[PDB]
Amino acid sequence: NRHYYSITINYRKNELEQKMLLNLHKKSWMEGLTLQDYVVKEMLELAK
Amino acid sequence: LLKLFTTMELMRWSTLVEDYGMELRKGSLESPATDVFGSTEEGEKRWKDLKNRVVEHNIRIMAKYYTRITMKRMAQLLDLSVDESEAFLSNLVVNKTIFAKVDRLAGIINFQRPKDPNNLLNDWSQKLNSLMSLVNKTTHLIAKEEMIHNLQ
Repeated sequence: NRHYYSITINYRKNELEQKMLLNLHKKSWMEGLTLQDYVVKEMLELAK
Repeated sequence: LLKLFTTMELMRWSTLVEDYGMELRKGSLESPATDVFGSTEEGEKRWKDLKNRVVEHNIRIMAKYYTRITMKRMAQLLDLSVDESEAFLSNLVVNKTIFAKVDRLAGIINFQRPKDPNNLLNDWSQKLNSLMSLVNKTTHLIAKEEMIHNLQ
């Protein structure tokens, strides 16, 4: 702190980019194409 | 010889008697056909091994195939009758590595050998294949539809 201090850094919005990053993220992770898996028969024994 | 081995499809024993008993009289080489077929004390044991070949020629493809056929129909498509079926199929159920299925109950058999321990691969095959083909249906049918409207 001898002649130093940190500064404010916000992670600001990009309206050109934020909703489409959200589009990428969500709509590529919710089943990818959203039509794929809608494992199952051995997790029976695993869960019991 | 090779045609008796590629997919094998059935065989008639008497057509084999024709094709490989006219070779025991027709001569170009004559000594190997003697040693295998023309001989008696060992060549006739090799005729018995040829009978093993024709019946295993039956049994290999009939272990590949024939789910829900009957039995007299089975023996007449074996080209060997029902008592010959019990002989010729007992001496290859002693092979004890092919699982088959017969019943009597009047003289009628059935099939589907493992008694279907499956509700799993139904889901696997059916749903994973069909659903992933359907998610391909978008990615390439709308691709070709956009292609045919690029060229329109």
